Amino acid sequence: AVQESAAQLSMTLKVQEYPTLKVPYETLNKRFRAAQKNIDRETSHVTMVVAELEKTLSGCPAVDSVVSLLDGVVEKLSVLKRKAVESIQAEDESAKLCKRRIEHLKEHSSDQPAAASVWKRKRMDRMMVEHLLRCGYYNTAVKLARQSGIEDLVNIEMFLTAKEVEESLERRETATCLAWCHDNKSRLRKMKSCLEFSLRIQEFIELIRQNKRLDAVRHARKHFSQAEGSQLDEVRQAMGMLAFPPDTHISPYKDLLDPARWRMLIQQFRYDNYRLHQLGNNSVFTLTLQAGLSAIKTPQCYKEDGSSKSPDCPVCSRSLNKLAQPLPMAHCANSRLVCKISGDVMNENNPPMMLPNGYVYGYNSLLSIRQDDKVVCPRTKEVFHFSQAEKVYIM
Amino acid sequence: GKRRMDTDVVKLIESKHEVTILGGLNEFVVKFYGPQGTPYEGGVWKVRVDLPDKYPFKSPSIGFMNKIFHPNIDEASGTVKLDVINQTWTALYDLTNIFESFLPQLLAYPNPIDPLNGDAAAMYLHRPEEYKQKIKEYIQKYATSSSESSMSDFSE
Amino acid sequence: MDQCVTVERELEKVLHKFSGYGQLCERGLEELIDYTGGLKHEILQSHGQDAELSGTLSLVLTQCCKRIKDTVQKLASDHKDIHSSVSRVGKAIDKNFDSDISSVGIDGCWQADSQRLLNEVMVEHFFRQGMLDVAEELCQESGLSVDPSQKEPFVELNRILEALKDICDIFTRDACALLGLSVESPLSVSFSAGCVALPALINIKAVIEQRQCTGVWNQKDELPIEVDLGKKCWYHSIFACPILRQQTTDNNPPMKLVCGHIISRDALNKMFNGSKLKCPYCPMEQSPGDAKQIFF
Amino acid sequence: MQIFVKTLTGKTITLEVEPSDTIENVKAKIQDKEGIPPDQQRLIFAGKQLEDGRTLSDYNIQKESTLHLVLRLRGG
Ligand SMILES: [Zn+2]
Ligand SMILES: [Zn+2]
Repeated sequence: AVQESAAQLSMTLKVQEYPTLKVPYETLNKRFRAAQKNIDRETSHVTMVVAELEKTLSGCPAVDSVVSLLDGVVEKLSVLKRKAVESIQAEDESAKLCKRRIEHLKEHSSDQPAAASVWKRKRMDRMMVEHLLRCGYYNTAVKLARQSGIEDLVNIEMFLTAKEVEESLERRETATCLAWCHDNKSRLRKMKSCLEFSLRIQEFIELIRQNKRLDAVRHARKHFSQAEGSQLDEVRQAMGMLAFPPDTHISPYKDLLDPARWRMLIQQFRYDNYRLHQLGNNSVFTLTLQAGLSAIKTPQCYKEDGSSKSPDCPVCSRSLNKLAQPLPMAHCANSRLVCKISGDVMNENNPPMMLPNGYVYGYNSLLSIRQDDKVVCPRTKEVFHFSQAEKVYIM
Repeated sequence: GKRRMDTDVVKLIESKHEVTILGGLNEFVVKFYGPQGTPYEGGVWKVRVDLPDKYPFKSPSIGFMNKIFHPNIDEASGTVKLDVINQTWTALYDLTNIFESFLPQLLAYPNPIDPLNGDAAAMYLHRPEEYKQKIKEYIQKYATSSSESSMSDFSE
Repeated sequence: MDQCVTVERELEKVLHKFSGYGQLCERGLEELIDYTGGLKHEILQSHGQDAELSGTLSLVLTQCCKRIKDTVQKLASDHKDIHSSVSRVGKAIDKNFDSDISSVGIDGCWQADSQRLLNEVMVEHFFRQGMLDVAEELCQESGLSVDPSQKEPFVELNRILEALKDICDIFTRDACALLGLSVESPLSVSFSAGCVALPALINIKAVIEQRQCTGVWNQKDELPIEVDLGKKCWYHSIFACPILRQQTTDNNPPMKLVCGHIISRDALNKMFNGSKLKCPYCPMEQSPGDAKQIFF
Repeated sequence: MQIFVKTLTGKTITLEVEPSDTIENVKAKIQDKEGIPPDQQRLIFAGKQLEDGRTLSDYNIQKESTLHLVLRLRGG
């Protein structure tokens, strides 16, 4: 019903479709950084054996002492080539995904009226999938994405990864969250995230609880050996446990060994995920629906009489009537009159005419409803002479 | 009452007009550009609008801060002297109507019969070239890739 | 489509660079791994007694080592030379699109009691389109269950549509009309209106904030601008009195003067001269008692 | 040809006329549609008042052109 032009579609694109292009770019950046790391590491590995052969050559060596080094450098070059090929491939796959998404976004400008419709349907489906994933319905979101054919244009992998990490964290597990915080190490470090240290402390506590002291000491020496600031204080507090059994009732240990630190870990992970990918307080679907319901809402939709309600107004329906109650009303500084007999528009070409009763009706409707020489009011059911109608001017 | 002032100011802002509020919604200033074709073309003025408490029905006060050489505009204060603003004001007009069709029409077609600036009318009724010259003077004199993000080292 | 082209140019620069670098790296590494393999065998043709590294082969081996080094570190730096293009893509995406669009109509509005209504609306919309698998999957997780009387008429539509799959759209429209519904689902119309309206409210709320006059539109129960949705989205009749610029509800109905012009009752009463009244447009003097109420 | 008239309130009125039609005819049509006496009307096109007694071709008014309608005004 709503008519839209190319400029309005461009404005909608400028407002809405930020995440669909932001997320694959972040994946591309992360994969590129990992690629550079791998290539540099293998470069160092091959350079080491090259330098070893270079020193060896000076002291007049034997053929059996250089053939092995040649074979070794051959193997190092081969593994370097394989690891570079695989990583550059991953880079290209991410870039291709970005290109496909931007092509689909650019597709909206089709002149055919039979393609903009399916594009609008796909846009609505994408927004609904994003909203459903944010709410917490995963199977429904996957089913909708599969049935609508937008399984490539939506980003469900990050939501599923976060769900799996949180579910594992709720099962008293401490390895998945660690993998996630080591995978996204640079961005987590840049935003000053202290989740890895908390997970290490939790591991230390877990080894304390089952009465395994030497392993806990080894773990603390491996990890807790470079603490500073509040980290050092927390490390000292944790190391204080080494003289107590896992059944104490004293404030700095019993209040900490309780199964409530898992809730804090879950909250911290949720906050870190919220900061890592810029997720707003509200989804795009909710904001768009609120704007639409505000723009359609009119005072006649909340009349207790029930005569003003229409069978086509979206906010006149029960669910949308209850849903859009607090929303701001629509601004209207100009008249927009619709005839009651026919539902047409009473513009200049269809002048409004008042019957001496006091009710106005369209000219064309009056001429299509007149019988013989008589006009019948369809509300008061009172017959009126046709010539008694008076034209009405709207300033 | 107040809602009408709200609506008028919002409509003025939406129509791409430079509006600056000084001491509330009662009084503000608007940037007014000279009409094309008229000798006042290419001039920029700042005009103050004040709205009385019975605004929709009582007339507002409009005055030029800068100096305009017009047969009926005060050279010192800046009183507009328009009929549709002083005594023939209805409740249906708004600020957008003024800034879109009243000031340009007054600037294009003056009334040198019962004017407010005697010198301007005297110069306009006899020496059109001198009039154009003085207006040009007043208009010229009074109304005129970054550094790349950081990358870390590998680790065995 | 300017923003899409702007991003696509940067992504094209990235894909081309990646392909070129990959081809170059593969070819260069294949060259060395093979020459060095060929250089290994050479030593076998020469007599293989120990310590037989004469001066004819030492310089060749040193040159091979130097070339291997210089090549590896060059191909390693050539990859790092590409980092600017990805940053350019990110900058273009950030510049050409809006990150935060929290120009909410009402901040903190739908907290707990509206999620159920929204889920009900989505379930009804999924019933309407014949997508009953998604609708049942949503009903199972959300918690709400629909009555069997309100779900039975849609299972027949689902079965017939599945059997059919031109004609599907016509059959769906006919079934929806015969069931007692509208032409289009309310959710689609609301979403389209929102898509039309949001990138105008956002722009005005910013132009207002730009002029350092954020306290102009004091009223929070009405939109500051009028959005045009077309003649197809006119369901109710709005008068919008020309003097007060307000919708004429009851207790101030529109009133027709002696002339054809209409004035709201409040504006008519506030323009009283004590005795005679003048229409703003036509210079006809009437009395406040000569006016007939209008029913649209 | 079609002519657009911008009313004082904001309304846009479309009307049909002839390129050789006099301005008095346009004022009569506007009186018939909007309901304004023709003795106190004012037509503005590109910041130029349309003096009565001239055809539209004299002012070079083409199809799909917008002209403003205002009430009578003068100085003092
Ligand atoms: Zn309604
Ligand atoms: Zn009148």
